[PDB]
Amino acid sequence: MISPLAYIHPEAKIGENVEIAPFVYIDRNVVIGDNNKIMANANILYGSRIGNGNTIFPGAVIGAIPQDLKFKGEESTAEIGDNNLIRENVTINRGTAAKGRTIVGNNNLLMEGVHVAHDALIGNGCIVGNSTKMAGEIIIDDNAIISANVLMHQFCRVGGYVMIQGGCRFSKDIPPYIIAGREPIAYSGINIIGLRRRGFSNEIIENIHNAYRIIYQSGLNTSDALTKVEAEVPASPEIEYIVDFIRNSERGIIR
Amino acid sequence: MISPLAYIHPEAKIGENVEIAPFVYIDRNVVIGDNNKIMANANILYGSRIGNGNTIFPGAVIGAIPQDLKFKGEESTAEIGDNNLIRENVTINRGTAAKGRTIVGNNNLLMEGVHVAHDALIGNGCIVGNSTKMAGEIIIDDNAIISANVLMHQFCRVGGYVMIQGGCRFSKDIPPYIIAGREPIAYSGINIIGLRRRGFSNEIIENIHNAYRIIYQSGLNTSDALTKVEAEVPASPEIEYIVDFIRNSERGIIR
Amino acid sequence: MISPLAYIHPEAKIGENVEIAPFVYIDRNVVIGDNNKIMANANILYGSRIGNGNTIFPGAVIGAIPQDLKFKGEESTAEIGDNNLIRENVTINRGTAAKGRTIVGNNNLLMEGVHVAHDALIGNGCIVGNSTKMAGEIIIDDNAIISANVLMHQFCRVGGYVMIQGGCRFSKDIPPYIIAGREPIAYSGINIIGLRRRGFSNEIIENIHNAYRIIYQSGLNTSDALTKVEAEVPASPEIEYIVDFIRNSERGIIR
Ligand SMILES: [Ca+2]
Repeated sequence: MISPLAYIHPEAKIGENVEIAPFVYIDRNVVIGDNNKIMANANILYGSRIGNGNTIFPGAVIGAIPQDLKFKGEESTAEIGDNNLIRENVTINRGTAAKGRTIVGNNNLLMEGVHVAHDALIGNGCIVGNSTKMAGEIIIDDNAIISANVLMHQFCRVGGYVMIQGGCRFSKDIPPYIIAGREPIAYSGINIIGLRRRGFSNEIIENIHNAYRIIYQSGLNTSDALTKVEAEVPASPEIEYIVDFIRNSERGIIR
Repeated sequence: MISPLAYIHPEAKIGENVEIAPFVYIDRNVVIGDNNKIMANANILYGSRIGNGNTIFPGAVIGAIPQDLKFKGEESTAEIGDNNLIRENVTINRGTAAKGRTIVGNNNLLMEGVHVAHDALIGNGCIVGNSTKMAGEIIIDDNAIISANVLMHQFCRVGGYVMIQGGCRFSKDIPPYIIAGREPIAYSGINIIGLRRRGFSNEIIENIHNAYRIIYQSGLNTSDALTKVEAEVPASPEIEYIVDFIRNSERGIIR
Repeated sequence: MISPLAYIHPEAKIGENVEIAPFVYIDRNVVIGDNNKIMANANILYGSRIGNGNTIFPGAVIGAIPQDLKFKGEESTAEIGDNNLIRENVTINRGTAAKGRTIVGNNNLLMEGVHVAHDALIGNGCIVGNSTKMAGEIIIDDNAIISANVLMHQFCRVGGYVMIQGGCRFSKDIPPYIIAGREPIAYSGINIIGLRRRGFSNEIIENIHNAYRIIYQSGLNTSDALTKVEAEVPASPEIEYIVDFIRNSERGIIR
């Protein structure tokens, strides 16, 4: 199960039923949980923390030092949860003093060449397409779908159930449930496909749609739009999430 | 020739005059032909089928399972033909039940970081630039030139002798002999450079140009344009290929 | 310090205090200087020349043959200077007969997946973001900052102290001190942040700004603009660099 042609530092903590292929390099100050599969030529570096049930494909590199030139050798981690699919040449750098922990949650698919920068936060249930780049200290909420070659600027946040189209770039926040596409990036309606596929009622889908008509298509400023959403759209946790997300947006939201 | 620092599963079938560098990982249920060069730290996984005369550069990964979450562990292959140049960190995933075979033909250059998704089909004589992403079940016809960072949506088809400019993205078919560029992507004239370089007569080049003036610049709908091309452009296999390609286009063609 | 699980050709020349991790592959006709750190699964190929004080991250490939099909097996090199940070899966191909040497200077950061094509030239003090692609025979002057997923066409040149925004592409030269952004790419003002951060006087910053108002915003052709800059902007090495760079631009400059 553990190949003798892997290099595993004697201090690495490794759980049960872990398969490690040849030419895997595992450093000290590494924690790996149970039921993991680490394929050939993958690299698990100082500071990595890996949960249970993951598969790490060839050439992935977890835990390399930040690409941030503000990094000065401080202790930090790079972490993934459970049941993730970490594809070929995915990079997850460890954190900086700005936070200290780069964290990926559970049940994500990070397609080949995806980059997760220092102090970034990915939730659960996300799909991130080929060679998408998540810059420093970003946040991705649960259940987001991001296509390939997307550029997510530092400190941005993506809401749940968003679909971001391939090749888009953005430096504002993306509120929950929407499609974001075009250049420059833009609100492009609701992720009806994703929501239907996940079992949301047609009624809740229509409410979400109506909230975003108010927000984007009624000529109102943000405050007034959110007031009107609160007054006129049948309330539900989905609608409150839209409102709270926008109302507290650190960067502002995309157009 | 075969390095003792490679890992090669005893069941892998390997042809003659095959050079295998250190830290290459070759699985079972692999077929490799004659006269291949597999460089250091490359990965040839379960289900790979490799022809003759190829060079596989460091960090390439052939045969990993689909990135498609519809994959359920079905048997499939990832295949390349003869005389290809498979550059650094190129990924060619094996197929899904949708087809079962990811296939690359002969005499292609796949530049570093290029991704070939499950069930994709590449023909012969193609050049695909750095980190271009070919999504599920795409088709690339012979002799195409695709630049870097191109995003080719699932189920699309690219015709022969096209040049696609760097950074473009598309979700319709690209008909043969054209330049496709800009954002949003657009017909941008004929690949005169490529056609001249390959020895096409000036007369045939002019006919191709005239067919596309009819198709794109005459205000006609697709049917009427193709009717007029058939009536007015001196017929040749090139012109019939343009017509047939558009007439049977599954997605429609780009603007 | 030198891992026994590395492969190092007996002819490779390796300096003092060099750390080499497991699964590193080092060819013959390689020169490596002092105080280098080469991490796991990196590849240093025939023709590489490495200076002092660098760190080469996992999966980087230095010295592979050109991706140029005009290459016919001629001797060439791939070179880096001192104190560079060469991140995961960075590719630096060796040269062709067009020049013969791919050269990277000192004190650069090349973020993961960056490609440096045959005969390219990078100076000193540059930062090049994730998966940026530098095509054949490009030139990057000192102190440039290039974001992620940038596409730099063959034979282009980037001036010092430029900031190029993420996802941009260009096939003309970028003159010194500017921000280049949008699609299509465009002059987007001065890199005031970068210049201030590096200690340039407010007065010199204002002069640079005034030269570019003349160049881009006064309706003058290139010659007349440069004449007026020479006549009206207080002269300094910065202003002479702007003028000389544009005046001798091989491709023309971006809009
Ligand atoms: Ca790699």
